[PDB]
Amino acid sequence: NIGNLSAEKQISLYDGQPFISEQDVAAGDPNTPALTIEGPDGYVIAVDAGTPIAPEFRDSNGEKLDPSTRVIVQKCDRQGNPLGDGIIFNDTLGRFNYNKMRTDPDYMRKTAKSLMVDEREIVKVFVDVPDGANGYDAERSRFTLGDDTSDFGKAVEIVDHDDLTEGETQAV
Amino acid sequence: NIGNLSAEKQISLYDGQPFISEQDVAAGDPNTPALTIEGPDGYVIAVDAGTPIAPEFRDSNGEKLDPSTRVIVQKCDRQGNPLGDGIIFNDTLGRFNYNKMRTDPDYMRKTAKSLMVDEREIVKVFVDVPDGANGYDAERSRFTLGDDTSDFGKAVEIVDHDDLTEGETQAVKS
Amino acid sequence: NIGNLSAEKQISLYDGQPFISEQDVAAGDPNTPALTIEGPDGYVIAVDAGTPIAPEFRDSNGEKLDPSTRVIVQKCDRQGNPLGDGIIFNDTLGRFNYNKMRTDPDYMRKTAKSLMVDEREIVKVFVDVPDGANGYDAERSRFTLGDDTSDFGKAVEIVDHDDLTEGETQAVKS
Amino acid sequence: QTQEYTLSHTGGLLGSSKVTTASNQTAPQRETAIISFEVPRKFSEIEYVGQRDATRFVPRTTEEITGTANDDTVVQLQANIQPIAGEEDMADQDYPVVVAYNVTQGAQVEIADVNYATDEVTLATDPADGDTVKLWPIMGDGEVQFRLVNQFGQEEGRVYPWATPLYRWHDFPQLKRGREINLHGSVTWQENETVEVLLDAPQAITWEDADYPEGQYVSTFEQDVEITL
Amino acid sequence: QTQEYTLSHTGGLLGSSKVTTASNQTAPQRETAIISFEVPRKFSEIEYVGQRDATRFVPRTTEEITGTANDDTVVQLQANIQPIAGEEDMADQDYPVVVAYNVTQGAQVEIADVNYATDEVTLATDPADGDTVKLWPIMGDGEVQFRLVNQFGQEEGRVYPWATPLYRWHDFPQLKRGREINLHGSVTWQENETVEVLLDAPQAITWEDADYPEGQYVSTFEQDVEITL
Amino acid sequence: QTQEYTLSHTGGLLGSSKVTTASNQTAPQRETAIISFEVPRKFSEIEYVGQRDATRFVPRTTEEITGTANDDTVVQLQANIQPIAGEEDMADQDYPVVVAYNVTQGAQVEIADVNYATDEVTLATDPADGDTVKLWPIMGDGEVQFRLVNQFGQEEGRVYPWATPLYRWHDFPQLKRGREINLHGSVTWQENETVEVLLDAPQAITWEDADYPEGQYVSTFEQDVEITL
Repeated sequence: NIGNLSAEKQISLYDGQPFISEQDVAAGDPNTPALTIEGPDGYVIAVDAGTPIAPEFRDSNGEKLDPSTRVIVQKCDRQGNPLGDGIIFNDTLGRFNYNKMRTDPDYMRKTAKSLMVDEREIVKVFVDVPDGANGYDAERSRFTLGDDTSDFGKAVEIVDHDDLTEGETQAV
Repeated sequence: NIGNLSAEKQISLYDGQPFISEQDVAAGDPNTPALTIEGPDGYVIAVDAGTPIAPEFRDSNGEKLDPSTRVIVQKCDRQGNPLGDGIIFNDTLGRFNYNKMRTDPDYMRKTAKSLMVDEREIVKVFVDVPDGANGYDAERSRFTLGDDTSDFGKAVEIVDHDDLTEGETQAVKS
Repeated sequence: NIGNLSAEKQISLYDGQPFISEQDVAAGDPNTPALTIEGPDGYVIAVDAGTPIAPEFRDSNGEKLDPSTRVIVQKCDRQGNPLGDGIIFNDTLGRFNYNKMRTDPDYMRKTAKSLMVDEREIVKVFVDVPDGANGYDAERSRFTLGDDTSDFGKAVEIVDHDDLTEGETQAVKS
Repeated sequence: QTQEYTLSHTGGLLGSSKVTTASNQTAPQRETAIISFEVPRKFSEIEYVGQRDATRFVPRTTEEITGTANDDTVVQLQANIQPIAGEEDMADQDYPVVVAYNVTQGAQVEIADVNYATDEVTLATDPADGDTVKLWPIMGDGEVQFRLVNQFGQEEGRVYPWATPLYRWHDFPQLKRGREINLHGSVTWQENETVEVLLDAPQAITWEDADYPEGQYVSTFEQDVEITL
Repeated sequence: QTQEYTLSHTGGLLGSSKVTTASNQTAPQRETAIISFEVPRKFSEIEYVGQRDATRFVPRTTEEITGTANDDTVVQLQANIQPIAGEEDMADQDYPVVVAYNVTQGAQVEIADVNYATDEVTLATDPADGDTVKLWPIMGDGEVQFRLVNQFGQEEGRVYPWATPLYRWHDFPQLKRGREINLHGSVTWQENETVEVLLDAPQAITWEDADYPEGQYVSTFEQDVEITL
Repeated sequence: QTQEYTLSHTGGLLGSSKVTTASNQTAPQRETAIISFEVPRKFSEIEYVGQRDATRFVPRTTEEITGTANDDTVVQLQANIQPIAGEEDMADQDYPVVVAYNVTQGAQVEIADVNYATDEVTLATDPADGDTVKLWPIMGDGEVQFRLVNQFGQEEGRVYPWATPLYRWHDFPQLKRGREINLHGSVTWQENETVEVLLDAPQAITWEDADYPEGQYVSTFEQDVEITL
């Protein structure tokens, strides 16, 4: 036997998924996103006021880039268009202490506010490398947005669009 | 002068005690108990829902046995008889991280439920070594059940049977 | 623009300040104060029941002195006169675990009671080195009294005497 | 009459007959099965509850590396390596990420240094020409799921449809309250309604080799349950 | 329409034109300015709130040390050194308290041991006669304050009159909730009402050298804010 | 008129005359006494309260190890070793679990590695033939209790009948609020109603050797009290 489950499901995103995308990045090029999350069809995903990130962003030589580096998560509507009203997690790079912050409640770093993503909406991870630094690679890097395995950390909440009578309201 | 005390007393058990007993064990013989706790006369003991254990079970050569090893604490009535109705701490071996788990609140492995032990009731520590491994020794090993010195951990609660009027009730419980 | 502020201000004291004073000390001379806090004019200060201290008292060679060493904070009126009625923080030295105790809530050593210091009242830090030990130096040492940057710890509360009408009352308190 | 218990990759509550171990498919990646859990003779039922119940899984692979007169000391691996809980300092990893063993010299082979994300390693010792060595790095870059069987092979389906990765598995430090694992899912299975774990990855897996030094069992899976007697 | 954001010693929300960096006065100690924050073209206002808002500041100095045939391996520094979060064990300081770099050999210079409060250091390597080395110890024994400008230079005054020391700054471990910094102060400044940090200390400061190995920026200041868009 | 105070293994409030130190019995294990506390000339009373009051106790043993031309670097000990607060990494133990000192060369003897639960050690250096070395490992596998004396030797009894072990003593990290020790017991003793600690263990103990490097005192006991003046 199996136990029934709700439509809401708790997950944790990362690099090696299909619907997410990525690309390499060079120094001094903030407008080039290294990660492009993209809403699947017939799905909505939700993020409450605070959810962790694991912003691993290393060099080709597997070294975290300069602490002067900065990360900006950013919502985007359709049209592949950035948006300012609606933005999460403006931070540096040189502040995470990767090896612990993936684990510890205090080193953990959450969002600024909540978020919702319709069937087709983009989110981008812009990376301000100052200049003259080492280039970015993605295969030597990871990323997350939730801690669903643990018991103190939050996680991403996915729903299928069909399973709602408030779907029209959340579409508005 | 000395301050008066209750019959209830908070303690922590271990190997080098009189009433406890032990023995060496060989691989592939889970039915052999390496530790045999044994109710003293006129002394009930008690364990609440959660209390630490330090299952230090090393080799002759002073090495923790295989991580596939398992430990099963188990209640026993008299007659040297095991019992399924009443059992604590079914767990592996190569999990505890000895060096810190005797200390930290987090590693600290508590029991599954509570327990009571009349004036003569046995408890056993069965040790499932898979096979072909290194044998067990006790002198290079320890064991505990409580955290009585500290301030966050729990401890074993002993009472002298004479200092109660519910002793008949607990005897009926068994 | 700047945001207005109250007269009350939350601070943390230390060595390299003007009004504080210090001096070196030799072994077996507990009556020599290594630190002499000294009320500034028109500035009352205040310490509630519990506030941290960082009694960093090392050797010339940059080493914490003997653990048998002791520290006694002590209030003093004018006349350079010690006082028994009013005294804080009688404790040892080789106890604090410097490196973390400036940080953690748990090591963090709070006072015995509160305190108030008028426009000229002294506080002294007597240091009982037992004998025959290494002498004291200050440049290789520090000291503090508060945790004002953080969010769990307490801090010293300063007020300018002009901004009150109970100053006469606190002067009668002394 | 509900009591919590623990399972293993070996025997225990199953006698090594109501459980099996198995390798995986590599050349075509397939979400294959490596381990099952058949209910034995006795029990009325078993229950798993993610978000309440724990899990542990320590996977390692295997290879074979010769040696040379002008031996290299250096190796590369087609299996991405990461730490477990923190740094790659083999002294303090909470269990090593690599094990090595020379075959000619029936002895360990200690490590000097690791090329971390390069997925290469430097050793401490000097192997000999034609000398064989067996390694057991950990396994990453692979999924995992649970499922169920209706006494034949007709699957009910799956516990929780979404997978979980193994580099992540290593990353979360086991052995720490709160930082423990608690997946999602809630199930029950009675006699002969066996469970099977599944894994999809390129690389192999190893349960035993009979030459692995540390305790006869290269890998393990261990788990908590709530049983009705 | 209030959203939190982060600032830097470089560019970011200012394009490296509405911000400047600067050294300090040493021979006469002066509470000089090292860094500003001009509001750029766009914003309606900015807000800082100590006791709610965070801060980070990693300052280092610079010097120049030759070498010798019978090289010393040993140095003294006129800038008091302390740890950051705990021991002086360079492996686990959360960032080093010293950096070194040989100029002739365009390579690092690793450390063997530190004379802790003596403010002297032992090195791992052996420099050569007439060989130049650049060091970047951290900066201690110095104050810090904030202030404000009314579009000209007419100061409103200061955020919070009392200062803060830098050895203390290093001491409090950054990167830990609760143990974070939260100063005292509460302000607001609109377009061209620039802010300027101030520092009073004997020793110099260094933002850049173009030969510092680790990421082009010797020091940094970073900070949280609450912006109205 | 009640004020808290601290005691020591040496002098202090007793002048090294109202206190004594002592070794123990080894060949027959006996719950012997190692240290007393006689009330001195002055006090009205002393009070101890477990569950309110603290304790510290750092015990070490002694041995004697020669050397050899083809010296071993390796030793075994008949005294079980454990860490104190966490790992066995001598750099960060909060005080070492072993001390060593060569006698011929009046100098320390640093450690390379420890065979952890094997109760064997590897050293860093190479002793010489007929060269003597003194070690001071910590003491484990032993009990402890308190008791009391009625001015003669007629014991009132004991503070708290149940014992406490020393490996456990080392295990609990001293120097941490909450993680401190607070035993069970509540007593009072006036003039000449001396107290005596007791220990039952196979191995010896050491208070002094006059050749131990670190501060003349091989071991210690220290304790908090609440005194009536």
